[PDB]
Amino acid sequence: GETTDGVYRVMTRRLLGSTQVGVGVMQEGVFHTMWHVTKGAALRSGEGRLDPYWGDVKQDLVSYCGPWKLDAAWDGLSEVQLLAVPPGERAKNIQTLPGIFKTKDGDIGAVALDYPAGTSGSPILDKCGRVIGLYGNGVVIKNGSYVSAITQGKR
Amino acid sequence: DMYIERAGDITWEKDAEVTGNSPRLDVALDESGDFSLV
Repeated sequence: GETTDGVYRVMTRRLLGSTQVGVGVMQEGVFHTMWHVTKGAALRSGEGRLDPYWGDVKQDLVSYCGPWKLDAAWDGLSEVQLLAVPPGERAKNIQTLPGIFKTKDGDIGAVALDYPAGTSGSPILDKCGRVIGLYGNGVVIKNGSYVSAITQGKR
Repeated sequence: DMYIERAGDITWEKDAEVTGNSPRLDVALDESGDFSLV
Protein backbone atom coordinates (compact mmCIF):
# COMPACT_ATOMS: atom_id res chain seq x y z
CA GLY A 1 0.00 0.00 0.00
CA GLU A 2 1.15 3.51 -0.88
CA THR A 3 -0.28 7.02 -0.58
CA THR A 4 1.99 8.88 -3.00
CA ASP A 5 0.26 10.97 -5.66
CA GLY A 6 1.58 10.64 -9.19
CA VAL A 7 1.29 8.67 -12.41
CA TYR A 8 1.57 4.88 -12.20
CA ARG A 9 2.22 1.97 -14.53
CA VAL A 10 -0.20 -0.96 -14.42
CA MET A 11 1.88 -4.08 -15.01
CA THR A 12 1.04 -7.79 -15.29
CA ARG A 13 3.63 -10.11 -13.72
CA ARG A 14 1.92 -13.44 -14.45
CA LEU A 15 0.61 -12.94 -17.98
CA LEU A 16 3.21 -12.77 -20.76
CA GLY A 17 5.82 -11.53 -18.29
CA SER A 18 5.71 -8.23 -16.41
CA THR A 19 4.01 -6.46 -19.33
CA GLN A 20 2.18 -3.12 -19.21
CA VAL A 21 -1.59 -3.17 -19.73
CA GLY A 22 -2.15 0.48 -18.86
CA VAL A 23 -1.40 3.62 -16.88
CA GLY A 24 -3.10 5.26 -13.89
CA VAL A 25 -3.50 8.39 -11.77
CA MET A 26 -3.09 8.30 -8.00
CA GLN A 27 -4.60 11.30 -6.23
CA GLU A 28 -6.15 11.86 -2.79
CA GLY A 29 -5.75 8.18 -1.90
CA VAL A 30 -7.75 7.12 -4.95
CA PHE A 31 -6.42 5.32 -8.04
CA HIS A 32 -7.93 6.10 -11.44
CA THR A 33 -7.62 4.20 -14.73
CA MET A 34 -9.60 3.08 -17.79
CA TRP A 35 -11.98 0.13 -17.36
CA HIS A 36 -10.69 -2.00 -20.23
CA VAL A 37 -7.29 -1.97 -18.53
CA THR A 38 -8.21 -3.74 -15.30
CA LYS A 39 -11.73 -4.94 -16.17
CA GLY A 40 -12.70 -3.65 -12.74
CA ALA A 41 -10.39 -6.20 -11.14
CA ALA A 42 -8.68 -5.56 -7.82
CA LEU A 43 -5.03 -4.50 -8.03
CA ARG A 44 -1.88 -4.99 -5.97
CA SER A 45 0.28 -2.28 -4.41
CA GLY A 46 3.00 -4.72 -3.43
CA GLU A 47 1.69 -4.88 0.12
CA GLY A 48 -1.87 -3.62 -0.34
CA ARG A 49 -4.73 -5.06 -2.37
CA LEU A 50 -6.59 -2.17 -3.99
CA ASP A 51 -10.27 -2.86 -4.67
CA PRO A 52 -12.49 -1.11 -7.24
CA TYR A 53 -14.81 1.51 -5.75
CA TRP A 54 -16.78 2.80 -8.72
CA GLY A 55 -17.01 1.60 -12.32
CA ASP A 56 -18.57 2.44 -15.67
CA VAL A 57 -18.11 0.37 -18.83
CA LYS A 58 -19.87 3.03 -20.93
CA GLN A 59 -17.51 5.75 -19.72
CA ASP A 60 -14.70 3.17 -19.61
CA LEU A 61 -13.75 4.38 -16.12
CA VAL A 62 -13.02 2.76 -12.74
CA SER A 63 -11.61 4.03 -9.44
CA TYR A 64 -9.94 2.29 -6.50
CA CYS A 65 -9.90 2.92 -2.73
CA GLY A 66 -12.40 5.75 -3.20
CA PRO A 67 -14.79 7.66 -5.50
CA TRP A 68 -13.67 9.27 -8.76
CA LYS A 69 -11.98 12.50 -7.67
CA LEU A 70 -10.88 14.04 -10.98
CA ASP A 71 -13.28 16.72 -12.21
CA ALA A 72 -11.00 19.19 -14.02
CA ALA A 73 -12.14 19.78 -17.59
CA TRP A 74 -10.67 21.02 -20.87
CA ASP A 75 -11.54 24.68 -21.46
CA GLY A 76 -12.14 24.04 -25.17
CA LEU A 77 -9.45 26.63 -25.81
CA SER A 78 -6.05 25.96 -24.27
CA GLU A 79 -3.44 23.45 -25.36
CA VAL A 80 -3.13 20.37 -23.17
CA GLN A 81 -0.42 17.84 -22.33
CA LEU A 82 -0.52 14.07 -22.46
CA LEU A 83 1.78 12.76 -19.76
CA ALA A 84 2.45 9.68 -21.87
CA VAL A 85 3.78 6.60 -20.09
CA PRO A 86 4.47 4.05 -22.87
CA PRO A 87 5.48 0.42 -22.11
CA GLY A 88 9.17 0.16 -21.22
CA GLU A 89 9.72 3.89 -21.68
CA ARG A 90 10.24 6.88 -19.38
CA ALA A 91 7.28 9.20 -18.82
CA LYS A 92 7.13 12.28 -21.03
CA ASN A 93 4.83 15.27 -21.52
CA ILE A 94 3.38 15.86 -24.98
CA GLN A 95 1.77 19.24 -25.69
CA THR A 96 -1.06 19.44 -28.22
CA LEU A 97 -4.31 21.19 -29.09
CA PRO A 98 -7.26 18.78 -28.71
CA GLY A 99 -9.63 18.02 -31.56
CA ILE A 100 -13.31 17.27 -31.03
CA PHE A 101 -15.36 14.07 -30.79
CA LYS A 102 -18.82 15.05 -32.04
CA THR A 103 -21.59 12.85 -30.63
CA LYS A 104 -25.37 13.14 -30.30
CA ASP A 105 -24.98 14.03 -26.62
CA GLY A 106 -22.63 16.93 -27.31
CA ASP A 107 -18.90 17.30 -27.92
CA ILE A 108 -15.87 16.14 -25.95
CA GLY A 109 -12.16 16.86 -26.41
CA ALA A 110 -10.02 14.46 -28.42
CA VAL A 111 -6.24 14.26 -28.77
CA ALA A 112 -4.50 13.13 -31.96
CA LEU A 113 -1.61 11.39 -30.19
CA ASP A 114 -0.67 7.85 -31.21
CA TYR A 115 0.83 5.68 -28.48
CA PRO A 116 1.05 1.87 -28.14
CA ALA A 117 -1.47 -0.27 -26.26
CA GLY A 118 -0.58 -0.18 -22.57
CA THR A 119 -0.51 3.60 -22.51
CA SER A 120 -4.22 3.70 -21.66
CA GLY A 121 -4.94 5.66 -18.50
CA SER A 122 -2.17 8.17 -19.16
CA PRO A 123 -3.30 11.53 -17.71
CA ILE A 124 -4.03 14.60 -19.81
CA LEU A 125 -3.11 17.90 -18.14
CA ASP A 126 -4.05 21.58 -18.25
CA LYS A 127 -1.48 24.33 -17.67
CA CYS A 128 -2.08 24.12 -13.91
CA GLY A 129 -1.08 20.46 -13.80
CA ARG A 130 -4.65 19.31 -13.27
CA VAL A 131 -5.79 16.04 -14.87
CA ILE A 132 -8.61 16.84 -17.28
CA GLY A 133 -9.00 13.26 -18.51
CA LEU A 134 -7.39 9.92 -19.35
CA TYR A 135 -5.90 8.66 -22.61
CA GLY A 136 -6.74 5.33 -24.23
CA ASN A 137 -10.30 5.34 -25.59
CA GLY A 138 -10.89 6.65 -29.10
CA VAL A 139 -10.80 5.82 -32.80
CA VAL A 140 -8.50 4.98 -35.71
CA ILE A 141 -8.79 7.14 -38.82
CA LYS A 142 -8.02 6.26 -42.45
CA ASN A 143 -4.33 7.02 -41.83
CA GLY A 144 -4.06 4.18 -39.36
CA SER A 145 -3.37 7.03 -36.98
CA TYR A 146 -5.00 7.28 -33.57
CA VAL A 147 -7.30 9.83 -31.95
CA SER A 148 -8.22 9.41 -28.29
CA ALA A 149 -11.02 11.09 -26.38
CA ILE A 150 -10.21 13.13 -23.29
CA THR A 151 -12.12 10.77 -21.02
CA GLN A 152 -13.15 12.40 -17.74
CA GLY A 153 -15.48 11.22 -14.98
CA LYS A 154 -17.77 13.03 -12.56
CA ARG A 155 -16.96 14.07 -8.99
CA ASP B 1 -4.01 -10.21 -10.27
CA MET B 2 -2.07 -7.18 -11.59
CA TYR B 3 -0.23 -4.45 -9.68
CA ILE B 4 0.88 -0.80 -9.86
CA GLU B 5 4.29 0.91 -9.97
CA ARG B 6 5.05 4.64 -9.93
CA ALA B 7 6.02 6.32 -13.20
CA GLY B 8 6.57 9.87 -11.99
CA ASP B 9 5.06 13.11 -10.74
CA ILE B 10 2.01 14.54 -12.47
CA THR B 11 3.11 17.97 -13.66
CA TRP B 12 2.93 20.37 -16.61
CA GLU B 13 6.37 20.52 -18.26
CA LYS B 14 7.57 23.99 -19.33
CA ASP B 15 8.73 23.57 -22.93
CA ALA B 16 7.33 20.24 -24.08
CA GLU B 17 7.14 19.24 -27.74
CA VAL B 18 3.93 20.28 -29.50
CA THR B 19 2.35 17.63 -31.75
CA GLY B 20 -0.85 16.19 -33.17
CA ASN B 21 -3.70 17.56 -35.24
CA SER B 22 -6.92 19.01 -33.88
CA PRO B 23 -9.45 17.03 -35.93
CA ARG B 24 -13.23 17.37 -35.71
CA LEU B 25 -14.77 13.90 -35.99
CA ASP B 26 -18.37 12.66 -35.99
CA VAL B 27 -18.33 9.62 -33.71
CA ALA B 28 -20.78 7.36 -31.89
CA LEU B 29 -20.49 5.77 -28.45
CA ASP B 30 -22.15 2.35 -28.31
CA GLU B 31 -23.35 0.68 -25.11
CA SER B 32 -20.06 -1.21 -24.72
CA GLY B 33 -18.05 2.01 -24.33
CA ASP B 34 -16.54 1.81 -27.80
CA PHE B 35 -16.29 4.85 -30.05
CA SER B 36 -16.92 4.52 -33.79
CA LEU B 37 -16.62 6.83 -36.78
CA VAL B 38 -20.07 7.77 -38.09
